[PDB]
Amino acid sequence: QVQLQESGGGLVEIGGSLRLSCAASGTLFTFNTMAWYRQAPGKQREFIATITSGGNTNYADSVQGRFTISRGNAKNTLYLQMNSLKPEDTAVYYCNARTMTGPFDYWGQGTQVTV
Amino acid sequence: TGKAWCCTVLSAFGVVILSVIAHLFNTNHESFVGSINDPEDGPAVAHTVYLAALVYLVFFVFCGFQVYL
Amino acid sequence: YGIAQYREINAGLPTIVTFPFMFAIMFGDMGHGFLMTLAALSLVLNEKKINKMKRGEIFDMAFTGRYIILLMGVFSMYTGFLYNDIFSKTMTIFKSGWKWPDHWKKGESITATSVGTYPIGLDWAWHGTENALLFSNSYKMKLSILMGFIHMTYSYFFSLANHLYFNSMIDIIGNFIPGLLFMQGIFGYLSVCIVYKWAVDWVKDGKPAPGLLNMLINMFLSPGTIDDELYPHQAKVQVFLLLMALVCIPWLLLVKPLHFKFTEDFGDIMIHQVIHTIEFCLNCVSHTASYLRLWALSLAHAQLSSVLWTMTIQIAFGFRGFVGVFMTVALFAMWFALTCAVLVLMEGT
Amino acid sequence: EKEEAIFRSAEMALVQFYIPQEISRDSAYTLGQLGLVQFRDLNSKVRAFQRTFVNEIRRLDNVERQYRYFYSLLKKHDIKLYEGDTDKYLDGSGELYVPPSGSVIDDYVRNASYLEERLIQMEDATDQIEVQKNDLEQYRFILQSGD
Amino acid sequence: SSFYTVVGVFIVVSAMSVLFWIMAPKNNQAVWRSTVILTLAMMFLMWAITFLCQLHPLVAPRRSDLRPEF
Amino acid sequence: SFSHFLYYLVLIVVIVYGLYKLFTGHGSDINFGKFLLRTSPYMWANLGIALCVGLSVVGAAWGIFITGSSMIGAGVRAPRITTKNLISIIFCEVVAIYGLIIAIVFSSKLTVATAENMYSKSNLYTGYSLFWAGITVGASNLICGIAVGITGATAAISDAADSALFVKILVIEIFGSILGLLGLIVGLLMAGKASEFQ
Amino acid sequence: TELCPVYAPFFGAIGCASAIIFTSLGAAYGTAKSGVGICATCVLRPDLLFKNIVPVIMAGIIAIYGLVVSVLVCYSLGQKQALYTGFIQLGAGLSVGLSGLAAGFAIGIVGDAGVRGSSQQPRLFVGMILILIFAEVLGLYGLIVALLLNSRATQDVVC
Amino acid sequence: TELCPVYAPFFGAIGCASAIIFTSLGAAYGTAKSGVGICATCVLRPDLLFKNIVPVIMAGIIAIYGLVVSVLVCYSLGQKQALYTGFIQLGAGLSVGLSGLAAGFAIGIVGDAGVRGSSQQPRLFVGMILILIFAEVLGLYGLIVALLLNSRATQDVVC
Repeated sequence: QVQLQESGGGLVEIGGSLRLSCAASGTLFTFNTMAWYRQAPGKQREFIATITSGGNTNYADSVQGRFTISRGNAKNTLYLQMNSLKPEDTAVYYCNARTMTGPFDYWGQGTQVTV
Repeated sequence: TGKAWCCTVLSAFGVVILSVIAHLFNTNHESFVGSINDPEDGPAVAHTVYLAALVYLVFFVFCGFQVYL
Repeated sequence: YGIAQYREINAGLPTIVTFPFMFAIMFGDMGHGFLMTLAALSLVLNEKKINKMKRGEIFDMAFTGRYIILLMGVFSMYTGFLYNDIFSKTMTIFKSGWKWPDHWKKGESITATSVGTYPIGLDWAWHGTENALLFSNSYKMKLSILMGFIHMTYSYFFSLANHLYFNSMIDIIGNFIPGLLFMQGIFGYLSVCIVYKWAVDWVKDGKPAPGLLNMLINMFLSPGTIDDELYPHQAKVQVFLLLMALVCIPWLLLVKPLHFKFTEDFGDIMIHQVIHTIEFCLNCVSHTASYLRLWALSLAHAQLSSVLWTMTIQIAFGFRGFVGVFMTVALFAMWFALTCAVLVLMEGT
Repeated sequence: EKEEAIFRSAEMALVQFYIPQEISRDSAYTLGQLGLVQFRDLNSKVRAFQRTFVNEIRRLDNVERQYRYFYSLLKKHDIKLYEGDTDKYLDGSGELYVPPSGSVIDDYVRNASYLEERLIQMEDATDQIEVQKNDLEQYRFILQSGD
Repeated sequence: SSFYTVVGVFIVVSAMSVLFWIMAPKNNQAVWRSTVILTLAMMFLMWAITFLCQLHPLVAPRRSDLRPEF
Repeated sequence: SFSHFLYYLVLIVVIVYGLYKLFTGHGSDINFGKFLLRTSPYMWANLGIALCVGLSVVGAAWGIFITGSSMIGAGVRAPRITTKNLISIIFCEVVAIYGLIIAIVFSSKLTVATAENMYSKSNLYTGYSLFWAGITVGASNLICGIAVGITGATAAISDAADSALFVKILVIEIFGSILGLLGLIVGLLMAGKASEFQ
Repeated sequence: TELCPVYAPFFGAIGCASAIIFTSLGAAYGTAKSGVGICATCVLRPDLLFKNIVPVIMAGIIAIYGLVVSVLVCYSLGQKQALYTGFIQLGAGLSVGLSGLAAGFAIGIVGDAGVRGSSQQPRLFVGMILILIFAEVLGLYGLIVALLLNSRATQDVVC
Repeated sequence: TELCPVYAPFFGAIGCASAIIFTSLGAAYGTAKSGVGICATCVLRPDLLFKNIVPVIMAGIIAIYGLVVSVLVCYSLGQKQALYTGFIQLGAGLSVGLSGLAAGFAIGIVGDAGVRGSSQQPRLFVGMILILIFAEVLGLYGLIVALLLNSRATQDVVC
């Protein structure tokens, strides 16, 4: 069985920088796609960023140039780093890992951040 | 007579090998409880392995006498 | 194998150490090495008694070999220690030269960073490592070739010791010297390369690590061309060594027959020399290749050991209570029986 | 002083023996007791039955035939011969000892011939009785059969 | 540690051997002088090769199953 | 025999199917090129590596039992045979070493390609290259093992008659064993220029 | 289109199975040929029976090579896997199986002759053992290639 | 493409039937060859029939290996199942099935020859049993592979 865990969450000072870390275990292959999502109270989930196995990156316009997404040295490890934070960024954040075809689409439990 | 020797030496190796393995489990040695797939509890395993060593100790002294006489 | 010629070098002395050692380098494991050593000790200490009684057909063969079994036993311990393997488990004697990350999560993949070099044998950080085979096979195959080259080089020099003792100079000038240059010019060069490549920090110095198979093949099938540079002036040396190897062929083929021609029996000398020439040259590659067996036998021996433990001991730790005790006691007997019967008697043979 | 003949072969010497015929047999026993010299064949050209000691060889060869026959008679029964006394003449040490006298060898020849003559008649006379014993046993089995 | 380790060991083990060559016992001299000298030589080489192989490794160990407590 | 009947049945149905597709105007349906252009190159490469050692081992094993059975039979009244004639077994066994060696070299080529480049020019070339390179080494080694074996059995039978003959017959085994090298050399040449899967 | 189609496990399953099947057939033939040889010669020479079983245990060894590869391959099977992992472990199955098959046939044929000859030329036994072991490794060379390919089966695979 | 197509059970049914079919052919041949040997020799020596019957019993056991695998596979069949389960339990079917066939041929030949010879050399009987055990385990190896594959057929499967 596959599973994922976030880490690095918590409250932070206004304008402060922060990093979120994520990992996935229990599968032999490298995931084609891995991504981050967020959800503030009273709203649906919002897309933030995604990165391919080839290192291609894509971002939401709201965090363009503010957030950066990257993969770690070892297989199926992921990072997100935000250089400054504001109240409109406060939410719970999720990891997502996907396969190029089929139902194999995994989601993490999530972690909170607030100003 | 030869009938007793094999059971003697097999037991003799049993005593030392099982007890050494038991000690490493009781010590939580990395090569025995380090993996995600290794058993979850060192001393719990050590106890049962240690009892298995005692079983072979009984057979050793039993056969050691039968080959001595 | 045969009766030696009158007062030629006796093969017995080199055999005393190299036979059991070339066995040990394959049969490398402190566990199986110990069991074999103990067996021989029980046999040699009683030799006064065993020598006097009547013996069975197979047992007499064993008793005749008591010292050679003992000697190959103790060597098996030493090389087993360098392989850092006892009954398919590693020994954490010294501090490792690899350091793992400072944090990670349950089941997260990780990669180590180097801190130094282990003092004796393989570093135990490699155990259970999911890419271990790629290091072990790199290490053992190069060890196999180096041992083979040194063993052949050492043996070949006894040929010189015979030619000098019988005061036969034409054998020196006709056979030994051309053979030496041909043998060392190719496979001595290859040996120097692989031991040289270990001494260069390719990652720090920012140059790509060259491929040893490529340069060996291209040295013949595309001379004077290089994919990745191993050292300065490499192209000049490679073409020279190729030419040195080639000129030795007619040198080896002709000079001794011609010497006899200058003093139709000369026809037999001619036929013998060409047969010797063609055999020697193709045997040079064929024999050097055959030493890969040292690695193959070792890798097979290691895997059988690992699977046997995984199938017949690792099970026992999954149980508790008096059923667990009974399962443990039964499984050990199975493990020891298979270990002794197959992994010592059959693999050892 | 002796050389350590393990790195190369021991140095060998060729030596001729001239022995008077009177001392010949006695001397050759000593050289056998020495266990040290390897002889050449000086006359390989002459045919096997033309060599000079052929008659002597035949004489002992006939005795060995008879000893094989006696050993067969023992093995035919449960009887077992006396083991041992392997070391009575030599410990393998090469100490000099005196060989049997010619009259002793003659006695072995005479004795062996005498024993064959006796045992041949004795054995043949025996199995004639065994046949009759076997025949009557079979005959009786029929009469003991039921009506 | 660096390559100067193996040449350092080579010198001492070689020096140890040539001392034994002249000091060897006189009984069964050729057997002693052969087996001791050649066993040291062959025994040294495997250590040298195994140590030298680990000065500058091109690939690092990786694994996925390791308890963070280890 | 029944197997020949199957061959002719299969031949006939293939002909009929081809003629049928041709006349109805669908001759382009049976498109061998598109099959060859669309199957995964990992199949060709792994199938080549497997058959390379597989067929080489068959050759060596076949050579050994040809030689060994005759050598043992000849040895019954001439046990001196057994120790000198071993060389014929050696020439058979080395044929397996060449198969193993090529498997070492080719195995390095089996990297994993990204999906965007799976069926590109370079990856397809490597796939076909490794397949046929494996076959020639395997097939040549299979043939070589038989020829050396048959000669080895002949040598053992002859040696038992007169020791002087063995040295003269041994020459023929050398000529036979050269076919192993030539198979290896051509194998390395036709594979040497291929690149690992990108 | 996709690297991990639904049928990819088929090559793994048949690769895993064929490893033991072909090796088992080889070991069976090796046991059968030599077994009749032992029964044939021991009628007159029962004392050397236990010296002559060696071809049988050597044939038995080959089957174990098939088992360990099959076990090592089996642990790699999964529902979602690339064609890369599919074919590479098919290659492992074929190479060990086709190798063990050949080794079994050779051990049977030469062991049959060796057991008969050894009954009346006692020096001939060592000749038999030397030849048989050079037949045994022909199975081992298959095992090594299988291990090499299997070591690579899940390395760096994206799916 | 679907993970669970409608034809997936087909490979299950073939695997289930194949496990018992091939194993029965192996056991049948082992019984036949041994039976002829027993009947041929016990005419003159009837007192030892119940000792010589072992090869028939040994061949009979092989059929049991096929039965248990066939039953264990059978109870995993369903209308809706992943194609991966189909291939896995096809492999389980073939591996035991054709290993049983191989072991059956081995037991038949050495069983006949051993029984034929034992009737005039009493010391040979222990040799026959010793060889037959090596033939027997060739079936057991097939069973172990089949049970390993079968255990893997349904864990961590999505549909």
